[PDB]
Amino acid sequence: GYVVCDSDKRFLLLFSFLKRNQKKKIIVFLSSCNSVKYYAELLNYIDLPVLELHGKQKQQKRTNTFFEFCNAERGILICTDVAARGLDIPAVDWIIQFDPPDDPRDYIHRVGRGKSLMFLTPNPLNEYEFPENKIANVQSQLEKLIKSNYYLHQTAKDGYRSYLQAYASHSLKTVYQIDKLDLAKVAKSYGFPV
Amino acid sequence: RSQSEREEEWLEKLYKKHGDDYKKMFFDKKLNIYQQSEGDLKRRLLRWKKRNG
Amino acid sequence: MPLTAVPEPKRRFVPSKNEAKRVMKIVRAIREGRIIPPKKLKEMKEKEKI
Amino acid sequence: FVRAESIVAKTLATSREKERIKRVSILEDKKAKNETQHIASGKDFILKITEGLIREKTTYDGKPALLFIVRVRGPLAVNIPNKAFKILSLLRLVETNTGVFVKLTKNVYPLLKVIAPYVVIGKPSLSSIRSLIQKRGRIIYKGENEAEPHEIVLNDNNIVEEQLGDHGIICVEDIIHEIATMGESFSVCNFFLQPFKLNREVSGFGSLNRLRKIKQREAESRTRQFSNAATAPVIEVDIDSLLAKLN
Amino acid sequence: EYSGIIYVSRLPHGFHEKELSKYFAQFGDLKEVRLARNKKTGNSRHYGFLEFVNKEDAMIAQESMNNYLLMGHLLQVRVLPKGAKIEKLYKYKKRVLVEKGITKPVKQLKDNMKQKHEERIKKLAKSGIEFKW
Amino acid sequence: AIPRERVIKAVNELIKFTSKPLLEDDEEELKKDLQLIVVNNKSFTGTSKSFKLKLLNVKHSFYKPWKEASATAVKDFKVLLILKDSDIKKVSEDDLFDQLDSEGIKVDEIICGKDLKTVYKAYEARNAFISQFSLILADDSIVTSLPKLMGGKAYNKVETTPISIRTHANKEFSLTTLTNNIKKVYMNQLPVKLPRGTTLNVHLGNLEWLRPEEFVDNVELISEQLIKAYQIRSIFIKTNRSPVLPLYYNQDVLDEL
Amino acid sequence: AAETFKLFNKYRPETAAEKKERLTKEAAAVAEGASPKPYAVKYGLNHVVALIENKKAKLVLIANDVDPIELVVFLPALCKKMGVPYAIVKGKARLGTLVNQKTSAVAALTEVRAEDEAALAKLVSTIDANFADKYDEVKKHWGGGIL
RNA sequence: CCUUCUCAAACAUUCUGUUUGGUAGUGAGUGAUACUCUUUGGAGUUAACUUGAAAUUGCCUUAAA
Repeated sequence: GYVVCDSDKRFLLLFSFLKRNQKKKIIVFLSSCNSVKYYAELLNYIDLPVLELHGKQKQQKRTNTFFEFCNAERGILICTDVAARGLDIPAVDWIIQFDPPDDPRDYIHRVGRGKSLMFLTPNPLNEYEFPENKIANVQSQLEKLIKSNYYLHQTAKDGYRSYLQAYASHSLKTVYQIDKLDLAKVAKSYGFPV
Repeated sequence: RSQSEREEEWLEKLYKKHGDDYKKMFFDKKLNIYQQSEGDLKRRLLRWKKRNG
Repeated sequence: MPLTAVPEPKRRFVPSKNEAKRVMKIVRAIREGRIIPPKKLKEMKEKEKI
Repeated sequence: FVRAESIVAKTLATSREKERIKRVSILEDKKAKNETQHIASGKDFILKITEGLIREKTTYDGKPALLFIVRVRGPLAVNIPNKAFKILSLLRLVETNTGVFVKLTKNVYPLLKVIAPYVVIGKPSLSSIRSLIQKRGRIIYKGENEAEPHEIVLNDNNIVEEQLGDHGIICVEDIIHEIATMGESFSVCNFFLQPFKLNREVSGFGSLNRLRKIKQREAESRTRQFSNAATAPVIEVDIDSLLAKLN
Repeated sequence: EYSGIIYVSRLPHGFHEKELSKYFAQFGDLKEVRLARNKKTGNSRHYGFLEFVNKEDAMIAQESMNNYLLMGHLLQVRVLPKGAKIEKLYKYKKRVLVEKGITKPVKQLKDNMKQKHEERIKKLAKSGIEFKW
Repeated sequence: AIPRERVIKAVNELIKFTSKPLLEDDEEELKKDLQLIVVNNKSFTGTSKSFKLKLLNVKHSFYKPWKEASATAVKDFKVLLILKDSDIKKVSEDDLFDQLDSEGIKVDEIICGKDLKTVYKAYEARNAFISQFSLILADDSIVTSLPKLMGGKAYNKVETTPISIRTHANKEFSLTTLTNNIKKVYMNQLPVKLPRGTTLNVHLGNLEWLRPEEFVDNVELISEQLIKAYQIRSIFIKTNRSPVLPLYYNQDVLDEL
Repeated sequence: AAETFKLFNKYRPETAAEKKERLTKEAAAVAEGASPKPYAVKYGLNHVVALIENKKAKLVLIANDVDPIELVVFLPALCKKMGVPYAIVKGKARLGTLVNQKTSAVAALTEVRAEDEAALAKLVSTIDANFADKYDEVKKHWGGGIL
């Protein structure tokens, strides 16, 4: 149904899932195609071998990687909302959209084709009670990791920005620029909101 | 436009440890101390390879 | 947020090239022999001023 | 006025010193009673640091040896406990920059581990002893007619006759003989030259002297370590080099 | 208003009643000083209370020690109103173990162990576990 | 010799007790996993509260699958090595990987005695440093100095308290003495503390590791070494707050009381 | 002030002699037969008011005695604006000492070694409590009415 | 505003192996059944977790001027 998490504990909770669910086939959805260019660099760097799908990469790569996910057994990909339209795989158990969606109505059609949940503190199936203590302590490791690579500083820069630009180009009363930037920055690990 | 002794020996280290995996080659903290791109590395290595065998 | 959205340069993360320039200038000066190295400077005073 | 920081620092350092002295006291008590069932080590090492600083590790023999203990002033915030007051009263080393001769045996060595952060020890040579006595020397005896506490100088040999004499000692060089070579009259003359008055190193607060004290103060922690463990190896240093500095 | 009794917290590691009495004595004649400690082992809870014989002395000490960076953690001092006196804080040393053991005969405790062991085998059977011997 | 049949019956009852009818694993998984074998005595080390970890010899490694699928678990298994002030000046991490990837164990971080008293001396920085790691190894010399440098919270567990490893061949440091002793502690030994009281549990760890027939060999040899060295009272196999499983029960040690 | 400098003295910018000898050591070694970025105090007014607004400053130290007063008048209030934990310390000479200069007007501490990190964070909290809370009345009240 | 118990033997040489002994910890709190002793008092143990070193009262002098 949904999980309630703050903008600090947002990617913290996501990273906590992907390590334990390495055996399974789960789907992570983002709003921007410039957000997945960050996550599919971090997780491949910290050795959770995820797959990368976005608009900014070439079509033959977009085909030959997504094909490999269909024929896999243990795999995991990161793809956007708009790029994953029409090509859905039954080989799935968790459909977990991370960002707020494009259409609040069309997402219902996206599910009933897998288990669905959202992430909302600023904003059928059951909610999920969440332990505060057992989140992974990889934040200061990431804070050291961001300010010492440049490439991951730039991809985080255009991860944070593109996410927040898509957050402002929404239509709902819930998703209308309420979330403070002192929390949203630590999702992409910053001392200042870029 | 030739290359210096230190630059040549630096490219020796990169090729002997990695080969052609430019993603891994540029994400290495020990040899690629200056956090240079993939294009810079393949250009400089081909200059090194043309002057050698 | 900070006042300006100025992109941070590579040189703020990479080891400095001005330092590299100075080092590779002293290197030349040692090959030429016009700067005597710090290791031999001890040997020039171990033999002298006795 | 006494600042708060200092008054907590004194207690925080004496906590380490009281616990350290009790710890050494326990292991040395359990070493003597032959109840070596479960302790760290049941023997005695001596470290000899010389001059590029070689740390030797040699075990202490049962042989009686000759030591010249020199007062240091260390460590920083420490107040001396009861077990330190006792040993330093017996060796009469309450004053800083002050030396004394003692023989080292199997009874002397356990007491040496207690005072090791306060003293710097070592086996002197014949010239270190002989030059030290002919350069410095005190004799507590009567003044003109009434006054007692005069400590003057080893100027004469007839003073040596009047105070010692019948033990076989006639002159200052004979005192040097019974000090360098362990004899019968050593306990007689050792309490006759009570302590020595060594001058301090550098000996000033100013331009050159502060910087020279800085250079020597960082040389201290290199040429001397505080072990703090119950199996502390006793640090022996060159006294020929040290008294070349202190004479 | 305010009272002569003071509250001090965020005390340094090894800043006890000896040094609370000695240092705050320089501010003036103190009446009665305590420090809360653990009973399992004799060491400070890093907070204590002390009382002055002069109320004005209490406010002067508070003015000068409210934010005082002292070896890794800054002293926090607070005045108290009329009432709220210094009551029940005891000097607790390191508490040692006391060897109360044998008293009962060996045959009593043996059959007590037999009773507890046979009931122990008869305990697993109460909740879905079957185990031999 | 203890009956192996009652050990098989015990672990089978543990299988049945673990097979019973949130998005993170806060308590449910630990109470499922954590086996502890209790050992009782009349006053273990009755007056001295030393922090020595008794290295009980076991035929089969539980640390190995603890590595392999702590990789899947959120709390990662990483191997720490506390050394002395000359060792890091002499020996790098790359030599440790050179000689320990051969069998397949990984040294995560090597740590000096300097580092625990300067950089990891802040209390939250210290706690968050050690609690990350499960295997704590310390060269023989530094072990006695470590209750002060890493504090008491590091000693409240069994994981976070260090294991005394010998690295000195006749007091001279050698890499080989480290290389084989890291192996022996890892695959052939299980550490456990000794409290000043009566009760002692042995943290065997997760029930899921080493198929129950192997678990019998673990428990068997543990009893083979704890009853021989010390006279003991009682033994119980226990998953977190189960009705206990009385395994060994002695009536000849109590006669001396 | 003494406790601020007990931290700030650990980050003396490498003096001209020290830098010269080390970079000749680089030459004498590396030409014949890895390092992290080193941390130091940051000390120019163009650079400090650059670092505030980046925002990279954790403790900005400001001298009270400046030759033209008009130079550093915006700085405490710009620090209160940006959320930078500032402290107006006494003496441009005293700031000068920790920085190889005669005078410095400003000294900042951007990044830090982790050994000094907890001490710095507490130095921030001590200065917030000691300075910013005691002197909330100082944004008000025209000074110098002494009879 | 000081910084912390930074290694020893007995046997064995496979280029270092075995065995033996060595550590008394910031405080405060949350915590699910077991262990022995004691005779009612908790005595001492046994998983785990929280936390900016957090907190409201359990009956020697030249390291100076």
